[PDB]
Amino acid sequence: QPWKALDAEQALYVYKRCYEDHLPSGSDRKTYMTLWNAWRLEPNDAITHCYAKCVLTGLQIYDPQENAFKSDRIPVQYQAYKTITQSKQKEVTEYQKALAAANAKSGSCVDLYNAYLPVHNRFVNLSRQLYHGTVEGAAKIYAAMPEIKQKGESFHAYCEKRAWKGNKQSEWKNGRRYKLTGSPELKDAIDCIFRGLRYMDDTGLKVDEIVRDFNLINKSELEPEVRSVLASCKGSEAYDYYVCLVNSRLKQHFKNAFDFHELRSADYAYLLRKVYENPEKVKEEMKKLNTTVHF
Ligand SMILES: CCCCC[C@H](O)/C=C/[C@@H]1[C@@H](C/C=C\CCCC(=O)O)[C@H]2CO[C@@H]1C2
Repeated sequence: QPWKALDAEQALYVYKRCYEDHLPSGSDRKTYMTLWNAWRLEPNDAITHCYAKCVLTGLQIYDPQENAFKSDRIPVQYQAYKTITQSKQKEVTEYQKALAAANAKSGSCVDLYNAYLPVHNRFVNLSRQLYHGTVEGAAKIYAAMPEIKQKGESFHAYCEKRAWKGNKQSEWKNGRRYKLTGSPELKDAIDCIFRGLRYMDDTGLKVDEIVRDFNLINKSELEPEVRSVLASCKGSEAYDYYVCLVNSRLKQHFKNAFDFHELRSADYAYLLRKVYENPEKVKEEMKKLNTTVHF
């Protein structure tokens, strides 16, 4: 419309969310992590199959609505960062062409894994350059693009810096709080944060993503209330939903969920090996990073 290439933060988000949703828990976690960290699509089982589908979908190599491998997106991804990656146009074309040969069949995890596997095995190194899948390569993207949220920087802090960039002091100068001012700066910060946390995107509200954050603080029983508060919220701007949550009977639980996601948004690896403890632990962890926490 046309398709927009993914930056280093967008790619890192895809990888970490797919780890969160597909890694097993307990003793088997490390086995899969070691292989996937090495960009090995192994072992050949349904855990890996659906992990692969997750990443292909998130990187938008596979489109679930068309049930199609989107070959022409590969050169777009390449072109957007070619002066940084130095990937070769010849290889990019070959990767594109290999994807054009791929048969998605039913679109199931295994069908996508089976189709993509030889393409992956042939073009793994190139794919890691194009889709910001190396530490060194991603670092070059961040260095060239200071307007991308960095590792170690929370979305709340990144967004604060862009919302209050004039003469007016940040409302969060002594630390972020939940004071509702309705200021244009606060509304901007909250839109930026809601988009960064994937609460909202170009298609609007994701009720399930806000619910996920309550589940992550062990408040699964609040799901119907979370849904009700969002549903009854008049207004469709990020700030409107934020006000609805903050002024509801969910207030403290929302603060805890949102603060935990602040931490997680600063450290995309947080959950990959660590679970929610309590609000005090979250605050201590945030002090180590570039966040909006009170010192
Ligand atoms: C279709 C799936 C192909 C395989 C993808 C692969 O398993 C990607 C793994 C990611 C890897 C990507 C590597 C480097 C990205 C930059 C990391 C950084 O800036 O510290 C590691 C981070 O997130 C997981 C962990």
